[PDB]
Amino acid sequence: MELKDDDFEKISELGAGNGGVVFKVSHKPSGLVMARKLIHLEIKPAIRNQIIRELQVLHECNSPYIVGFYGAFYSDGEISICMEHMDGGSLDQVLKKAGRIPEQILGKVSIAVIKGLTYLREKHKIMHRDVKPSNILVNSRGEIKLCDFGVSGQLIDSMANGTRSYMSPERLQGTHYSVQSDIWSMGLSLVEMAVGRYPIPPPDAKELELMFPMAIFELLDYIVNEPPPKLPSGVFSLEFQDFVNKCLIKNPAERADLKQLMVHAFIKRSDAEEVDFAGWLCSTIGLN
Amino acid sequence: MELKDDDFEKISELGAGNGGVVFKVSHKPSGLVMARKLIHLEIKPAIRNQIIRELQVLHECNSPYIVGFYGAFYSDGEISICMEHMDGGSLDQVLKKAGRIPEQILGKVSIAVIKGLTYLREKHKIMHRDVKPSNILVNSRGEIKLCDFGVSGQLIDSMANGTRSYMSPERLQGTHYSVQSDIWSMGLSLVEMAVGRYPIPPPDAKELELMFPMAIFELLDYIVNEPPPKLPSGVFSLEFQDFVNKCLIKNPAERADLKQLMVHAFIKRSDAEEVDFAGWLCSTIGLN
Ligand SMILES: Nc1ncnc2c1ncn2[C@@H]1O[C@H](COP(=O)(O)OP(=O)(O)OP(=O)(O)O)[C@@H](O)[C@H]1O
Ligand SMILES: Nc1ncnc2c1ncn2[C@@H]1O[C@H](COP(=O)(O)OP(=O)(O)OP(=O)(O)O)[C@@H](O)[C@H]1O
Ligand SMILES: O=C(NOCCO)c1cc(COCCO)c(F)c(F)c1Nc1ccc(I)cc1F
Ligand SMILES: O=C(NOCCO)c1cc(COCCO)c(F)c(F)c1Nc1ccc(I)cc1F
Ligand SMILES: [Mg+2]
Ligand SMILES: [Mg+2]
Repeated sequence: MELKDDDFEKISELGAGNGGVVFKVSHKPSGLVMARKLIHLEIKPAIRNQIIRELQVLHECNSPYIVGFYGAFYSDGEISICMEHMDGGSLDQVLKKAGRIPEQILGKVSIAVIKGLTYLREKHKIMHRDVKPSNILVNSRGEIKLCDFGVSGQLIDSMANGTRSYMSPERLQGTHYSVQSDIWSMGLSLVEMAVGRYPIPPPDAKELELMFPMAIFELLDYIVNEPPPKLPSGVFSLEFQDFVNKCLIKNPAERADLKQLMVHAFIKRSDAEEVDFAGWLCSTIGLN
Repeated sequence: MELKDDDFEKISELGAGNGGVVFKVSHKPSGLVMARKLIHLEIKPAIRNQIIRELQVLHECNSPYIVGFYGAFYSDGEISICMEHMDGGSLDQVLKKAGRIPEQILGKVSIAVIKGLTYLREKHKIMHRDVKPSNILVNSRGEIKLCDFGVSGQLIDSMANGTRSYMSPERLQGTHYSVQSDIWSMGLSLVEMAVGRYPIPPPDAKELELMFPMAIFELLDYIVNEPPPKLPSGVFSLEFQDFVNKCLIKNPAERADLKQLMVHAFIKRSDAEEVDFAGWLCSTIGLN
C-alpha cells in the first residue's frame, strides 16, 4: 500500500545528523514499526518529484546486507524515507557503548559491508558514497546492513553542501573518485571501531599502552599527505592488519577492490568462525 | 514577559541551515511577529540549561548593528532563540536577487559590520565567529545587523561538528585564532557580494569580462596556501580594493583590526555618502 503522512504516529526519536532526522514510528494501517527519515530541502517542486521518483528504486534493493525500504514520499517541506527499524541502532552508537569492538565481530561486520557493497554495484550499478559506522545498522537477530547510499542522483546533488571525515584522499582532492572510494571509508571505519576512536591523527605510543581535536584543514591535509592509519600490532592478527592495510592504500587503483577483499585471508577466516553476533550485541547495548 | 512554546503560532518558514530552522512566528500574548530559531541538540539536561542560561546575555546585547533578542528557552528536544524578524532577510538572499551588490551599498554594509563587531568586542568581550552574508540581516527601515555570534561558550562547544568556507587561514589550521579571524570573514564576504559569487577560486580573465565546484580539500588548501582573493580593478575604487586587501592579509597580526578599518579611507568616504539603502533593498527584493 502507499505511505502517507496521516497514517504515521511517532513513537520516539532515533537520532539526527546533517540534513536528516529519524523517528521511530508506527504506520497505523499496517501496525508496522518503521524508521522514518525526514530530509528537509528548500527545492523546487520538479526536483523534489525526481528525488521521490528516484527513491522508488529502493523497492528493488533487497538484500540481507541492505536496510529494508517501505516507501518514500514528500509532505510539507520534507522528504520522507521509511525504512526497516533496526533495533540495535548503528555501529557508531554500539561503539560508544562497547568502547571497542572485538576483531572477531569486526570480521562479521566486514563481510556484511563487502557483501552489501557488492550487491549495490552488481545489481544496481552504484557506489555507496557514505560508508561510516553510523550508516551500518544492526539488529537483535544479528543482522548487519547498509543504509544511506547514493540511490538517487538528484538527492546526491541536492545534498551536496565536520570535525572528522571518512572520505578518501582522491575524493577529498577532486572529482576523480568512484567505487574504490567506498573501500577506503570501510577500512577507516574498521580501524575506528577496532581501536575505539576516530583514528586520525594516529594514537601515539602512550595512547596505545593506555587503551591496550584537530582543525579541519589539519585533518584533511593529514588524510591526503600523510601515510594512512594502521592497526596496532600485537593486539590484532596479521590477517586483520593486512586487510585494513589493503583498504587504506592511498592510490585507489592499487587499493584492493571488493573482488579481492572477498577472498582476503581475514574474510576466509571470519567466514569460517562461529560468532554469536546477536548475543554479543544485546549484552553490550542492553537489549534483553 | 517569559517566552514559552504554547504562546507561539507559526506563520511561515524563513529558512534553515546546518543545525537550525527559523520560523516566522506570532507570539500570541504580545501580538509581536518574531523569528524563532530552533536548534536541535541531543545533549544532557545540565548542558542544555547552561546554554539557555548563557543565551540570557543576549538581553544585554542592544545595538543598532545587532539583531534584537526577545528570549531563549528549551522545549521538546529543541532550543529556541527568539529574535527580531528582519523583513529584508539576509545578505545571501539579497545577493541572489541582486546578482551583485553596488560598492556604495557595500560601504554601508561594511560600516554596520565593523560597528557591530566593535560593539560585541568592547561591550561583551566576544568575537563573532561566524561572519558571512547569511548572518548579516537587513530590513525595510534600512537597518543592517549581525546575528548568529558566539555568545554562549557551551553552545559554541555543542555546535562544533561545506562546499565553501569563510574561515580564516589561521582558524583553518588550528586553535591559534581570535577576533582577527572575523576581519578575514568580513573581507571575503564583501568580495563575494561585490562580485556576485563565492570568490574562491579567483574569477579568470574570461569570467571578469563576462560578469563585468571545488573538492573541499582543494578549497581549503587554496585558502591557506594561495594568495588571498582580490577585487577586480577598474570596476571598484582603489579605496574599496585597499579596504578588502587589508581584511584579507593572511597573517592575522598584520591584517587590519577593527580600530584601523574604522578610520580606513573607504569608511570615511562611505560614512559621508548619502545612500538610500532602504529604497535600494526594497526595489531589488520586491518589498513595496
Ligand atoms: N533504520 C534505522 N533504524 C534504527 N536507527 C536508525 C535508522 N536509521 C537511522 N538510525 C539512527 O539515526 C541516526 C541518524 O541518522 P542520519 O543518517 O540522519 O545521521 P548519521 O547517518 O548519523 O550522520 P550524518 O547525517 O552526519 O551522515 C543514526 O545514527 C542511527 O543511529
Ligand atoms: N531574524 C531573522 N529574520 C529574518 N530572517 C532570518 C532571521 N534569522 C535567520 N533568518 C533566515 O534564516 C536563514 C537560516 O538561518 P540559519 O542561521 O539557520 O542558517 P544560515 O545562517 O543560513 O546558515 P548556516 O546554518 O549554514 O550557518 C538565514 O539565511 C536567514 O535567511
Ligand atoms: O539519507 C541519506 N543520507 O543520510 C544523510 C543524513 O540524512 C541518503 C542520501 C542519499 C544521497 O546521498 C548519497 C550519499 O552522498 C540518498 F540517495 C539516499 F537514498 C539516502 N537515504 C537512504 C538511502 C537508503 C536507505 I535503505 C535509507 C535512506 F535513508
Ligand atoms: O544560531 C547560531 N548559529 O547559527 C547556525 C545555524 O543554527 C548561534 C550559534 C551560537 C554558537 O556558535 C557561535 C558560532 O560558532 C550562538 F552562541 C548563538 F547565540 C547562536 N545564535 C544566535 C546568536 C545571536 C542572535 I541576536 C541570534 C541567534 F540565533
Ligand atoms: Mg546516516
Ligand atoms: Mg545564520
